[PDB]
Amino acid sequence: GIALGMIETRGLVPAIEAADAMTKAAEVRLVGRQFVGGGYVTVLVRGETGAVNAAVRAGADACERVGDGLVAAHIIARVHSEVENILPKAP
Amino acid sequence: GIALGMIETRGLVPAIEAADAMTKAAEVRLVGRQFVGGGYVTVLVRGETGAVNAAVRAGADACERVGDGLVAAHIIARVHSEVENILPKAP
Amino acid sequence: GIALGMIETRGLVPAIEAADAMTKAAEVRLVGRQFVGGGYVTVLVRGETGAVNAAVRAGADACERVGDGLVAAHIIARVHSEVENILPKAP
Amino acid sequence: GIALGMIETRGLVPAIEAADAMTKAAEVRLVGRQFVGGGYVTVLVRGETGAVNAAVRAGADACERVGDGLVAAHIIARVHSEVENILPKAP
Amino acid sequence: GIALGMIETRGLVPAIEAADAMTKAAEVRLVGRQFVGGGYVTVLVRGETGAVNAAVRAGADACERVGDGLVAAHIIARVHSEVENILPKAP
Amino acid sequence: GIALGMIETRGLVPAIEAADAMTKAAEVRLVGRQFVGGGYVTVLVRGETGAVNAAVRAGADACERVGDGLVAAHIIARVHSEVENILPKAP
Amino acid sequence: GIALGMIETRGLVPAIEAADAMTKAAEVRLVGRQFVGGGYVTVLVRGETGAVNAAVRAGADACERVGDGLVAAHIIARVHSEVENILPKAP
Amino acid sequence: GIALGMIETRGLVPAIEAADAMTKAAEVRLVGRQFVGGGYVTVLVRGETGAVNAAVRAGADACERVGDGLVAAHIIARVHSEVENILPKAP
Amino acid sequence: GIALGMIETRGLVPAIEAADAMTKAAEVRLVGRQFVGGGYVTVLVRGETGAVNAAVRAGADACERVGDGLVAAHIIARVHSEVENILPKAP
Amino acid sequence: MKIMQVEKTLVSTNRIADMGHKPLLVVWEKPGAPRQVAVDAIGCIPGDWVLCVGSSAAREAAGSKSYPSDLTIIGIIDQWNG
Amino acid sequence: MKIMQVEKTLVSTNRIADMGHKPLLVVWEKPGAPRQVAVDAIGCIPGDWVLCVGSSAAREAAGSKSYPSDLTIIGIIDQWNG
Amino acid sequence: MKIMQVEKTLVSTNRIADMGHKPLLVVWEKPGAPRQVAVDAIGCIPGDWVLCVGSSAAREAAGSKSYPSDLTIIGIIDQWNG
Repeated sequence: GIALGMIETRGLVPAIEAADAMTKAAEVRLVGRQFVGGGYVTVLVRGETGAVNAAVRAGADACERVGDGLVAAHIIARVHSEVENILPKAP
Repeated sequence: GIALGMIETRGLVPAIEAADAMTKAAEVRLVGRQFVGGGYVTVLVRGETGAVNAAVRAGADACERVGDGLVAAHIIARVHSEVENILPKAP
Repeated sequence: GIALGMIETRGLVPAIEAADAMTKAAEVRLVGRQFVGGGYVTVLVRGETGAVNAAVRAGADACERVGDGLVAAHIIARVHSEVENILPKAP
Repeated sequence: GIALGMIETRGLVPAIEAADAMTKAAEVRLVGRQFVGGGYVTVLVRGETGAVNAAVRAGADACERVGDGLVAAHIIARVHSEVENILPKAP
Repeated sequence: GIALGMIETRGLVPAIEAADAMTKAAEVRLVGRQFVGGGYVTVLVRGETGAVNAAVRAGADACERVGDGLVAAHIIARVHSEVENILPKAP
Repeated sequence: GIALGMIETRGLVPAIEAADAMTKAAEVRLVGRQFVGGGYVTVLVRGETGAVNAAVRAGADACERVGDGLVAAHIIARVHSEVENILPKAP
Repeated sequence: GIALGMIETRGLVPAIEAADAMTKAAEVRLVGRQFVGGGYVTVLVRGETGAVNAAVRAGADACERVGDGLVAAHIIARVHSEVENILPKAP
Repeated sequence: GIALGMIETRGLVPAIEAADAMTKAAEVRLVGRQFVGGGYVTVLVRGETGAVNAAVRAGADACERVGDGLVAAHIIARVHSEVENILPKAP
Repeated sequence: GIALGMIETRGLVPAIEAADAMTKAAEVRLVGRQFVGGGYVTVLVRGETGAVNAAVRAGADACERVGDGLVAAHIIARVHSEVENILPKAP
Repeated sequence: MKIMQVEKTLVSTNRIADMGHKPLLVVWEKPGAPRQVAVDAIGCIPGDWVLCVGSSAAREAAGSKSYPSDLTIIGIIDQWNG
Repeated sequence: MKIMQVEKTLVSTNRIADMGHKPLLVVWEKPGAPRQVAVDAIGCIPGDWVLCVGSSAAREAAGSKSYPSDLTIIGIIDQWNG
Repeated sequence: MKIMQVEKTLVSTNRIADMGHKPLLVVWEKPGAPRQVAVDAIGCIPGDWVLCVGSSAAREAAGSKSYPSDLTIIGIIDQWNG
């Protein structure tokens, strides 16, 4: 499982609920949550590409009408190691 | 109990009012308050599902017109363990 | 003195001046000031209900036309202990 | 767990997906699925009232825009034994 | 008792709701539920005339706005034996 | 009694009530009830021609404003044996 | 694999065409076909998530204009065991 | 003869007459007839592709203005085995 | 059976047919028929309240479009003895 | 409002027509208390502990503002143990 | 509502004109209970067990919303045995 | 109005939809008195001495004039000592 999925919302209630939806929907692993600042919360997951696709689709559709909504949802098939040295290995 | 409830407000006066109303309405336990950034405050409580539903409803209506108001209220009955490892265990 | 009063403004000049007005007007005790983030400053006081009512009225009327104004002013008669374990005991 | 929840849809894809949503959202036990005839499929769950409320809410909101939609979603707190002798004990 | 009452609904959620309401309103005994075909479900109860009148009235109004609704309610005080030989004796 | 009478309605409440009306109004023998499918229920009676005429008239007038009404009511004076080998001898 | 995919069509010609297209597109295994009632036919396949996503997409577009069309397509990556006990294990 | 042809109509008179037309027009083998439900009847034939094309053309043109017409007519050149284990080997 | 039911019509054909309808529909006992004069005919029945309600409903609906119609239909739950000494004990 | 438990149902065939089709229920506070009659606005079975409102509010809680009621059952207590 | 049995009738010749022509009845819960007076909205005889509503709803149950009543008899229980 | 002290909270999951989201509270006059249920219009904790209003006025005091209530809590007594 070395594929990446990110969802970014404004507020923390949509972020918790999107992470919950992701983890129940697919077999992906939660590796990080953080506050970008100014009201932005970002959640990241790791898994196979087929699992990450499903997890991000479910999570993006399960946070639209909660709170102020979501800002972004992105899927990356394979990452570079230089980038990998700035991602959290555990929350 | 292992059920979760969250209210997120903009400001801290509505957040304190909502937390007090939560604890007064039902038999729930307060485990976390946090500043998301940019004016957001989130309050989380744990307990049984029937208690938590009532607590979140009462809290959502006790802080609706205090200050700048509330942003979101939400309830989860069953929490994944992957999500549990990003939640506070004490206030 | 176990009653609570809160005033929340935007900026720190109205917060200092409101705290000064509160303490001069009534016999209440300053227990905390904090920055919620994004420009929000909150001031809390403790006292009897009759003192806290007067202090909050004076403080709310003594910060309206200074700076950008105030956001909220709220009075709580009696608090729960679960909430009490998230309030500052001294600034 | 002696409280009832029922959802009835038209088609079997929404029924499977609503049953999945129920079981993931709350701690309820699936006891029956059946074809009324003419395209109607009904799913029933048993649990505590607080669990059944959450399960039926999640299930009803997780079958609205799949297929032909849902027809009904109903919750019963306590049932009579005469009616209990017409409900399925296992699928 | 030897009196008959029937409610016919389109769907199974209104039929279960009506059957429960019948059994809860008065002192009647539930002997038959059946799928007519094309989405129809019929529920029959037996008992004394005064009990059955009340049971059928309460059942008719408990399921009027549940699901797709009800189709017909009816009461019979005296049943011919020729008709009795086409009726169920147990649920 | 070798004359035949048939009534076809949609739903089973009008069919039970029509069969009851036939048997009370005339001296005819009830030989069968069945579900054609799609919501159609058919009731058949056997007797002399003069009895069957009266029975079918009463039964047809006793199911018009109950439920969804009736579809057909027919009387046959004498039947063929080839057709007789597809009729129910008892319900 | 333990991932599930369903297509529901109205008719049997589009359902057979969709099942064939599923099995030809990816590496999935066919476990169930069933008549819901009133003209509905549902087809289910099992496999790995990446295989099932492609299989359901190809099947959904191979039967869109055959016959009376398709009603619903859906993919599930993780199935609860309570739901698993209402699913077919062989065709 | 391992190519497949299907015609689906509404009613059974057009289905018998279409099957008759198929078998007279081409050298194809009748392997199945079934009722999907709700008024749908499906007829399947097996043969070489050149025979199946002619049979399906004749059958589709020989049932258009009989009864309520036909719903679909489809030809498959080569089928998968996973699909083959849900087709009737004889009627 | 000490509850009373009365129907009054104009003419004697509707009165005979209403009495027949009462006696067939419910278990009530016919105690009297009389001519008030001027074209009025009155029919009285005795029974339990639940039987008398059903009997009067059926009888009132079974004389509306026969002859000149009916004038009144009334149900009395319990009667006084002073009034009882002007009622017919048998016809 | 008051906490009461039900005992059985009650049927009266002749009623004011304004009362509609709603059921009636016999309730006490406790075995041996003076029984009363309530309008079943939800649906409950003998032995249940329920919450009963009696006022001008009972009419609005059971139907419309013109309903002839003075005691209505609102909810069922999830756990009481009384 | 409450379950009471009647005892007799009561007549008072000078009355508020708003009370109309409706009868009045004397009721107790049980022999020896403090007697009360009810408005007979159906018609019942001594020894009967009846259902009595007392509220602002009694006025609407007996006539119009402006009737001067605070206890009305609604129905007769088909079998009580109390 | 009457002076009562609270004991605990009460939760019922199936309620009339008209009651909104307001909490409910169990109150007695004194330990051993028959417990009642009130609508918490301010917010109070166990052991408090509070003022309770019960009438047609309780509905207007807790929400709108159509609220289904017959006992509401208005204030908390600053010092009672009773």
